[PDB]
Amino acid sequence: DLLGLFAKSKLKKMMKSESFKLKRFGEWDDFTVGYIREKLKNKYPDLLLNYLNVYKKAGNEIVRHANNPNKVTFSN
Amino acid sequence: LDDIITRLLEVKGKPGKQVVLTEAEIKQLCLVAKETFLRQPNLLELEAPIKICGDIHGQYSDLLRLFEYGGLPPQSNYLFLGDYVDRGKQSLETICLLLAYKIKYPENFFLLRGNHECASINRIYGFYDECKRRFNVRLWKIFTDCFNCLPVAALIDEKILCMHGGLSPDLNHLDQIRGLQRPTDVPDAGLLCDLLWSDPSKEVQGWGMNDRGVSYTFGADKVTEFLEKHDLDLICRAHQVVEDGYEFFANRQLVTVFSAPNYCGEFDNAGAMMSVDETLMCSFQILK
Ligand SMILES: [Mn+2]
Ligand SMILES: [Mn+2]
Repeated sequence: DLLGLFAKSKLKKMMKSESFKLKRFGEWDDFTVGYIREKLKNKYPDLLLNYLNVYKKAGNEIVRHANNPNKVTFSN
Repeated sequence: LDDIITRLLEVKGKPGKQVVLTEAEIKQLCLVAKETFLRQPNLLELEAPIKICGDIHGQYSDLLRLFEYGGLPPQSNYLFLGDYVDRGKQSLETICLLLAYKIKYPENFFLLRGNHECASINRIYGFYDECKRRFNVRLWKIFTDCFNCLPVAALIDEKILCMHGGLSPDLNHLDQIRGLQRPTDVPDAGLLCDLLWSDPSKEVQGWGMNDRGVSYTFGADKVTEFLEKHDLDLICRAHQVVEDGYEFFANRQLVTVFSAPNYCGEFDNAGAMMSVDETLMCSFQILK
């Protein structure tokens, strides 16, 4: 009789405690966002968007190079 | 079965508001198109020149206007971005023609999955009823099985990424689209859902919960970051009615193309198509 990572008791604690929240987000990183959203069961959207917009950082890592020398332009 | 397929095209190439095909013919288009979709990858790798259309929503006569403007296949190549059915009066003519041209010119003619090529949606927003009333519900399931195989995105000269909806918080590398398992329904959440459902937002930065009730909004920040990270120049998507038929987002790093003029006889919007030439110069043909 344990709790899952996405137990409601834990989501509430995350709402109430920044340090607790950060620790759990640490673990949310082991999952896809799709997985997480299904787990949240349409509650705690504030947690999910905070996770997505504040805690998660995007790179500036370029991960792809296109072999096409063309570049998109728009006509008049 | 190339003789059958051209008679089918010929006959569909005619206006009206009644059936002209048999159930068995429509069944055949669905079988053969399905096999064609499954041969080709789920992330399409296309070359310009090519003409790109957004939502049609059963507005068959407008679909014919678009082929007028652009040239009937294979005079031009086409990529459609989904939403062939629902809301309009003539979804069947619309999808049957599109599937016929896919089978006919498979290297020159392409169709992506829209969020309306999904049973739980087109159940409700008209297609199921159009099927029942003009044929039967069995023909609806046949389309469903076909739609479940529709490819999901397309990359044009490796620089323009096209999908019906938008970006995903789970879209970290493009090969993830290639790896999406095909005969599928659209799940409630996750990559495939977001590719068909997400929207750009001018009002909300980053990721926001989509008001539609599934998936997300993404801000101009997400677009900028995504194009920089994946060395892309443009995102081309549909899914939203826009007054002028096309509409730029995030310093023109994204464009929304909606091809159904005067949607539902109500919106008074223009429809658009985007032509991409060999140099990736993009231009827009408008329908009012
Ligand atoms: Mn849509
Ligand atoms: Mn629409």
